[PDB]
Amino acid sequence: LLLQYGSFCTQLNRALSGIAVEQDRNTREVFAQVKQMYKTPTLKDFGGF
Amino acid sequence: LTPSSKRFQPFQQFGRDVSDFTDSVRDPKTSEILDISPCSFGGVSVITPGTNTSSEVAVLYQDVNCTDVPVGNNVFQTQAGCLIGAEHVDTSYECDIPIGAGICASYHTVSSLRSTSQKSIVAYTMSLGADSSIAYSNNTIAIPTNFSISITTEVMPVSMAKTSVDCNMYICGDSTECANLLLQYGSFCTQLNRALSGIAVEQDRNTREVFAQVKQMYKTPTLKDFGGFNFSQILPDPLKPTKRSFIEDLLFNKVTL
Amino acid sequence: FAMQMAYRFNGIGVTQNVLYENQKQIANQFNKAISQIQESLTTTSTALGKLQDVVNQNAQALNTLVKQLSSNFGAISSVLNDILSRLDPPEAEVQIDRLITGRLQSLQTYVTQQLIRAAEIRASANLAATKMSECVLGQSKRVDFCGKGYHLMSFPQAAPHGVVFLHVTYVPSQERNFTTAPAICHEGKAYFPREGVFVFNGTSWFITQRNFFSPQIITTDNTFVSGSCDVVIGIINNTVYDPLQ
Amino acid sequence: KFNGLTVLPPLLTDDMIAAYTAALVSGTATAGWTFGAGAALQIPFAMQMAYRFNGIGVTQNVLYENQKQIANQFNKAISQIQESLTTTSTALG
Amino acid sequence: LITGRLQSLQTYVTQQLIAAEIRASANLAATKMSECVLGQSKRVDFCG
Ligand SMILES: *[C@@H]1O[C@H](CO)[C@@H](O[C@@H]2O[C@H](CO)[C@@H](O)[C@H](O)[C@H]2NC(C)=O)[C@H](O)[C@H]1NC(C)=O
Ligand SMILES: *[C@@H]1O[C@H](CO)[C@@H](O[C@@H]2O[C@H](CO)[C@@H](O)[C@H](O)[C@H]2NC(C)=O)[C@H](O)[C@H]1NC(C)=O
Ligand SMILES: *[C@@H]1O[C@H](CO)[C@@H](O[C@@H]2O[C@H](CO)[C@@H](O)[C@H](O)[C@H]2NC(C)=O)[C@H](O)[C@H]1NC(C)=O
Ligand SMILES: *[C@@H]1O[C@H](CO)[C@@H](O[C@@H]2O[C@H](CO)[C@@H](O)[C@H](O)[C@H]2NC(C)=O)[C@H](O)[C@H]1NC(C)=O
Ligand SMILES: *[C@@H]1O[C@H](CO)[C@@H](O)[C@H](O)[C@H]1NC(C)=O
Ligand SMILES: *[C@@H]1O[C@H](CO)[C@@H](O)[C@H](O)[C@H]1NC(C)=O
Ligand SMILES: *[C@@H]1O[C@H](CO)[C@@H](O)[C@H](O)[C@H]1NC(C)=O
Ligand SMILES: *[C@@H]1O[C@H](CO)[C@@H](O)[C@H](O)[C@H]1NC(C)=O
Repeated sequence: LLLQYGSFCTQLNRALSGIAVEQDRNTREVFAQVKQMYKTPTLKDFGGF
Repeated sequence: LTPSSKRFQPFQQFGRDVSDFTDSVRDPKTSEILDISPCSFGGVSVITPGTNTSSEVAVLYQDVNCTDVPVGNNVFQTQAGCLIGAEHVDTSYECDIPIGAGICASYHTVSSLRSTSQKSIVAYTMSLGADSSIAYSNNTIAIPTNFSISITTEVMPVSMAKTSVDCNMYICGDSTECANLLLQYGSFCTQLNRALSGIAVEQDRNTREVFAQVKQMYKTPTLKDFGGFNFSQILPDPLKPTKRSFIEDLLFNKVTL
Repeated sequence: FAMQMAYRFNGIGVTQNVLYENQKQIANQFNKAISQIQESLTTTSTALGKLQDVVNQNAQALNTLVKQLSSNFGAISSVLNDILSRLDPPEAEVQIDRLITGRLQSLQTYVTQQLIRAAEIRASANLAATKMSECVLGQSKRVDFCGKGYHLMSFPQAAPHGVVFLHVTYVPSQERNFTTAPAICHEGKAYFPREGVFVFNGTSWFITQRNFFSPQIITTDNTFVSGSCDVVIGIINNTVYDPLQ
Repeated sequence: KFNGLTVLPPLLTDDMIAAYTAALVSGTATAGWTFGAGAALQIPFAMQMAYRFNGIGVTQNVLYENQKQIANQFNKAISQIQESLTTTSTALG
Repeated sequence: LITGRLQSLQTYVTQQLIAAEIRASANLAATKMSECVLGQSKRVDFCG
């Protein structure tokens, strides 16, 4: 009967997969705004701060 | 089925979980319970480079404990599953077609099979970026000396293809028996038409919004130079009948339809 | 045009003298950059998928709808006319009802997903108008909104269904270390530099802006006196030249 | 794994996210607001604080004259926010 | 069974798509990163 039905499966899977890739894409945009990883300075304190 | 540890009530036999699936069943011969789970049902996925580049391919199944998938090279087991036909290498790159969970796969010159350069698909854990060094000197400043100008393209969608549909023709398609059974279904396709119509006019307003921020149609300058700077591409050349930018003339063609 | 560029540099922290003294090379590099954009889009590079992708699903969406029509939902005959021809009106009515229900369902699928895409396009396009007003019309001090680094100006180019911005942006380079101190103790009285940072090239100290190394003699106008020397941390000894002296 | 359900782990794991955050903070510590504009350039932190005040509307003299107090209050602030998030809070709600 | 469960999954997918608010929040997060984390913000009330 699903076979008699038309491609609903396909639309559902496509939409949800696009959702997932969208999510990873948002994550990367939000966090990947730096060109070079910077080593964490050994001394945590600066100039009294 | 696996041996069960969490106890049951002595008289109670069957256990159904939060969703009421059977977590365990008490064996009737020996009143011992067995934890019950559904086993793997994977989703087949293919990594494939450019067919121009090669024809060798790799596969991933998410539902894998490598043993529990029938037959691979060194099947590299990740939390995303384990893949076939590639090899884990401890080097790192910028990420490529991404597996996930810290794994990215690239059609690379193998560089490990000596000079044969099989260019085998290889998985790896990504490099977050090129390492950078810096020292905090309380009395040392850094100043740049040389200015540069690099212009970069940004691409932003603004419209929608304005489409419309008749309810009667789509659902029935010219059978008089319809629109009586359909009429029983009330006013459905009425709002199903109104909504799309409103959408259409909304994109039209959006287009006017985005472009028609102008005050007035200022005349395009005759000379294409300005104090030495060159604008020749972005302006519309008076000679060309297109009356649009060389850049836009290229752009209309680059998008494929 | 040179006036406008100079004021725009003044909008970035670099002083007019830089432009009026390097207009030659800077315009040269501008022409170059326009050329590299020309070639970059000229090749078959598809860095316009954001404008491409949208149309694709449109067709795809339509395709699904069309194909769904060929599909029969709980229906022996996909085409209605066979249903009309084949059975008694009562039972044929049941068949027609099933088909109508299913086709109507497909239509709801289409309409809902279309509304959703309309919403996405709305957000993108409102962003488009904002970018139009904030970048092209005016130099924006807001960072990364128009282009990476400090912003000089912008240019639009219409493309099918969308807009393509070009951003003319400023990027410093050619780093150099220098020895610096927060302030200068002149005659037992501290001085603070204004719109500039103190630097030491190795021989004597100087004042310069952030984004173009240009040493100037420390002068009374270039600073202002505030507080005693002692309170300042890391203040150093020097002399401020007084032009009228 | 329930009758057809699957969750896909994120492309980035929490560890690389933390590494990115660490790099961001370190950059804001050392190279200041410039490294967002192209390359990075190193600045003493007192310099950057004074520059930021001159951005806001007071001259650098005030900051340098009162560096100790602002440092202390900044430390106390990070302390109290540490305590607040240490306490069960609805901030994460 | 098919009719009901299909419309049920359909409803789930629709609600999940109604994702858009998360995306908008993400974009505002990206701007918040770029504009305040990477430099001073003369715009008032955007950051703190
Ligand atoms: C930034 O560096 C470039 C690269 O050398 C400089 O460009 C050349 O500079 C030399 C001497 O400075 C000139 O003789 C050449 O004619 C320049 N060629 C080009 C294509 O620019 C540039 O001058 C440097 N920036 C500044 C402000 O001097
Ligand atoms: C402005 O730039 C355009 C494009 O680079 C120049 O036009 C080119 O001129 C060369 C030299 O004659 C030709 O080989 C190209 O075919 C031209 N291209 C186009 C699109 O016209 C133009 O000469 C420049 N003008 C100024 C004043 O610099
Ligand atoms: C460091 O600063 C000193 C002081 O100004 C510079 O020396 C001067 O350089 C100019 C450049 O030709 C000369 O006209 C002056 O006569 C020099 N003055 C003295 C007292 O020698 C020096 O060039 C600077 N060096 C660097 C690397 O910046
Ligand atoms: C700047 O110069 C002043 C005046 O020379 C210094 O103040 C005194 O300098 C003498 C040097 O002969 C020291 O012995 C004293 O301890 C200093 N302080 C007094 C008299 O209160 C000052 O130390 C110099 N500062 C720097 C950074 O060079
Ligand atoms: C189940 O029945 C067999 C057959 O008599 C017996 O040997 C075994 O002990 C029983 N197991 C129980 C009672 O747990
Ligand atoms: C896969 O099976 C092996 C062998 O039984 C086991 O050691 C390992 O923990 C399993 N990994 C899973 C279930 O993720
Ligand atoms: C100058 O800067 C470079 C960074 O390119 C650094 O490696 C070097 O140690 C610095 N030298 C001094 C004396 O500050
Ligand atoms: C700067 O650091 C050096 C070495 O770390 C130290 O000797 C000096 O006292 C410091 N000066 C200031 C003003 O922080």
